[PDB]
Amino acid sequence: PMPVFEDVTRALVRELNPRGDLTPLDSLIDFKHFRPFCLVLRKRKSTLFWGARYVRTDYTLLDLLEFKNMLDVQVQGLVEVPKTVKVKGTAGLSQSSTLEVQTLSVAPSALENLKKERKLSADHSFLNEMRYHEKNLYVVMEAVEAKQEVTVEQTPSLALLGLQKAVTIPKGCVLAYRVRLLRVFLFNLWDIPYICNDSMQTFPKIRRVPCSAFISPTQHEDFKTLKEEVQRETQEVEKLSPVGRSSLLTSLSHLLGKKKELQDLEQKLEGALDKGQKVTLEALPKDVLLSKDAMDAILYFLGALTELTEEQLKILVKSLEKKILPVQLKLVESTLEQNFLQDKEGVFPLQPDLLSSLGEEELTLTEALVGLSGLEVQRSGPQYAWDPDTRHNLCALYAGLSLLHLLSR
Repeated sequence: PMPVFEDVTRALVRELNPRGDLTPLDSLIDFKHFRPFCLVLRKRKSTLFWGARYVRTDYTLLDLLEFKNMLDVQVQGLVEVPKTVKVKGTAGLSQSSTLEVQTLSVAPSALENLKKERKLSADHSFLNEMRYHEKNLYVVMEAVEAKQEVTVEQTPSLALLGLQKAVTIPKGCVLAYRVRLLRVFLFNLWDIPYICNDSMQTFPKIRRVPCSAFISPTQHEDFKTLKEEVQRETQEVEKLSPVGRSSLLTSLSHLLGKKKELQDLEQKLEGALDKGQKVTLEALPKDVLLSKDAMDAILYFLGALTELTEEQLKILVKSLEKKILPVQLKLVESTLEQNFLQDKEGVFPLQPDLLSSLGEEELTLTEALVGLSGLEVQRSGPQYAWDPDTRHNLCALYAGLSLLHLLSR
């Protein structure tokens, strides 16, 4: 996950496809696997409000059957980068606030023709595994790409606390992509429905017949939604014993100070739940037994916490110790709700009561914490500045706080 790249692509998606299903790419390390015809899987416990939504596979649609000539290219002109990001490479010694992008899309006729000419392989190992596990397969039908190579980069309290980037986007780099669900039927017939449904699945339910002599198998992106999502996962975690919550909080407490081990727990947990094996993880409380829904909620929140910087995580530990999580959570939630759909930057008065209970150190911790998620607070007013293009960072923080609050209540 690259901070500046994710900022650019999320802003880009907001501009190009407002209230649409266009997926912003959170990192460019593997952008080639989000080109048209590529197959991707839904990321477990993923969310619209931050992070990746799909993950790569080693295969394209074409790999499953028994490039350029099948793609349409349309230049799409300019998109603006976040106000904190500067673009170099296309304006001389100076800079620019815009990127030139173009879209590559599967040709309609190519898809119809493929459906006419080719069945899915019956011998493909990957396809058979996905089918057995009934995993949904998605095909990239459209990708937004950088027209030319550019470089982009980002532009008090941390000093007091005694605590505390640029990226080259290659020509043709995938910035955003649109998927559609693959559907598979009898005899390896298939299609890719234009209007994708949420009740839809890639594979039919295939069961072995009970009491048989035979073994053959046969046939919204608003604040309210975020609040409800976080609420569901916290509902999951809340079902532990107070002692259980305490134990988990201890483990997590250990991990927040070390981001790499946090990311390690996240990835190992993700692999465990996804592959479906047994979950024998050190970093989790060995005195509490974790139901799968619980581990999934934990995975969700780990996803939120890993969006935050290392300093933010340390600050979370300190804030836990100072017992100021309720206040921070209140500030974040109130600002998020009040400004969620605001498309432009703004300066606003802050409710004085929101900060009035905090001593010097507590206030400085809070200012740094929310400041690092793009929420600039000025204490003299008090005022705050809203930056829409860092909303995802604030969302993560919200989620992150929501868990920690619950565990320390």
